[PDB]
Amino acid sequence: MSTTIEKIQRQIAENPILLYMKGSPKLPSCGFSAQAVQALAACGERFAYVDILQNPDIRAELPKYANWPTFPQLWVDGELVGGCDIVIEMYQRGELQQLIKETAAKYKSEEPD
Amino acid sequence: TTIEKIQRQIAENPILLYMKGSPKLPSCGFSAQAVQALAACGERFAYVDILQNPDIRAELPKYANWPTFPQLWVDGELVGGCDIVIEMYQRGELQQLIKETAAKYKSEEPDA
Amino acid sequence: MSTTIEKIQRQIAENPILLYMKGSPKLPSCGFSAQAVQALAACGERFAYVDILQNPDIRAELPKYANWPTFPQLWVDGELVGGCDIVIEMYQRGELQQLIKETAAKYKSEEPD
Amino acid sequence: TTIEKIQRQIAENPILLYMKGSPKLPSCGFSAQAVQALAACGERFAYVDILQNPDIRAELPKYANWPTFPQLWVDGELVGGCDIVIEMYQRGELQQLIKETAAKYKSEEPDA
Ligand SMILES: N[C@H](CCC(=O)N[C@@H](CS)C(=O)NCC(=O)O)C(=O)O
Ligand SMILES: N[C@H](CCC(=O)N[C@@H](CS)C(=O)NCC(=O)O)C(=O)O
Ligand SMILES: N[C@H](CCC(=O)N[C@@H](CS)C(=O)NCC(=O)O)C(=O)O
Ligand SMILES: N[C@H](CCC(=O)N[C@@H](CS)C(=O)NCC(=O)O)C(=O)O
Ligand code: FES
Ligand code: FES
Ligand code: NA
Ligand code: NA
Repeated sequence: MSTTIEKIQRQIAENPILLYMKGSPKLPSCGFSAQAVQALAACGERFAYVDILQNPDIRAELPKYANWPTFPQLWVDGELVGGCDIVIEMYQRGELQQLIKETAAKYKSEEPD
Repeated sequence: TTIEKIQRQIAENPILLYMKGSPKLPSCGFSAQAVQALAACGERFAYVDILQNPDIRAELPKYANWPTFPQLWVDGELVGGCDIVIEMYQRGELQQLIKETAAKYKSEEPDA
Repeated sequence: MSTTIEKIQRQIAENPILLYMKGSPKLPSCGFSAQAVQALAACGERFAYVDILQNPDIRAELPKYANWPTFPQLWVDGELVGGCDIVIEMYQRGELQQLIKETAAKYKSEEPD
Repeated sequence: TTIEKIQRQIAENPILLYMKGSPKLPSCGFSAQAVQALAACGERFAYVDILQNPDIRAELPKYANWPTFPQLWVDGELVGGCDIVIEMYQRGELQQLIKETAAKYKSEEPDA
């Protein structure tokens, strides 16, 4: 344990669809992060992001915690899906759309109206 | 205009590194490696963090005819990216170019 | 000029569809090269490759000649198309298929039969 | 079997680097950087070129629970990849671990 592992654990436990990336969804800082965020966002459900370029503690500690050396990282329902290559392949096959749709449905409570 | 800004930058800084993040705080390992080799050459240099200058990030690639960052520019010419810079350092070429550039730019006429 | 630039120029002038990559099409040595070769090959036309991991002179000199720091590189009819990201996007849009089909047609002479 | 081979490797080599290419001739800059930091620590080490061992390339990721190369293994444990190794070197931690490992492995009982 470190306080930063504790922080990451909260983020992952509290956000069922979570993308750690370089930059933000509106202004990505790396093509790998841009590609991943485009495919994720196209699934049409709410997602949370962390810009690891503004969070040096997470940038340093997450790779070892995740057993995954790189960014971006998509975590869905507490599990690491993978990085850019994985996320875009899944989108290409239609599988990302299904995972994300079912995840948002599992955690849906209040509805706009 | 963004191109004019870029043109001046290249014109006014004899050793100039476009990179992601800053030398103390790189945002990409390619930019980290390039700045570390350059810094090792012992001469002052200028950098532009292209993540804080979205216009430059967007326009420099086509201006430079070089698609990526970092980019090292010396005496108004593109030297290359991370892989070029680190090989030059290994071969001792970068040290030479950087020494030569800094000394040529500091050189003055005798006083009188 | 160097003798290696001369060699690269011949390769590009003599091979209308040419992929410089890490490893070979049957045994790629890097996911970027694997992805590019898969998309290219799926276009269904003859292509030539150079494994730059067996050609240190080309690995050293091509990036500066190409104005393109990385591998893989797809060259079509003497022009650099780009690397992995470009080639797969083009395949995704159907544009790679058309470029490659028209290129093979332009250079076709003898036919099997 | 490929896993048994891997298990022995890790068991029999206290400082072990799985990489692309060899230390004199890396096939990837990530592998080049890791070997250069490791070599700088002053101790002998072993490497496996995973581009000449397709079975290891394929199987080690799931065995290691670490998807990529290079991978540095020390005293039977995974230290990490390129980014971990180069940061450890910068902080002086890698030097310590590598010195400690080599000395512990060379240590002998008094003669008698
Ligand atoms: N193959 C990609 C590559 C991702 C990647 O290479 N990320 C690098 C460059 S942005 C990285 O996160 N390095 C660690 C760091 O900069 O902290 C993927 O599937 O996600
Ligand atoms: N092969 C390296 C790597 C540099 C690189 O691949 N940069 C990429 C990723 S940081 C890039 O700038 N892409 C354009 C962009 O992100 O704006 C070199 O020699 O410079
Ligand atoms: N974004 C990719 C990246 C290609 C890439 O990063 N290639 C690197 C790693 S294989 C490279 O060729 N480095 C120069 C070298 O190893 O000689 C593309 O579109 O092609
Ligand atoms: N972020 C680096 C880079 C290492 C890396 O991204 N390796 C990739 C490209 S060489 C890889 O081994 N992919 C699996 C494979 O090619 O077998 C690290 O910390 O180790
Ligand atoms: S910021 Fe340079 S490769 Fe991602
Ligand atoms: S061989 Fe390592 S990124 Fe291509
Ligand atoms: Na981007
Ligand atoms: Na591959």
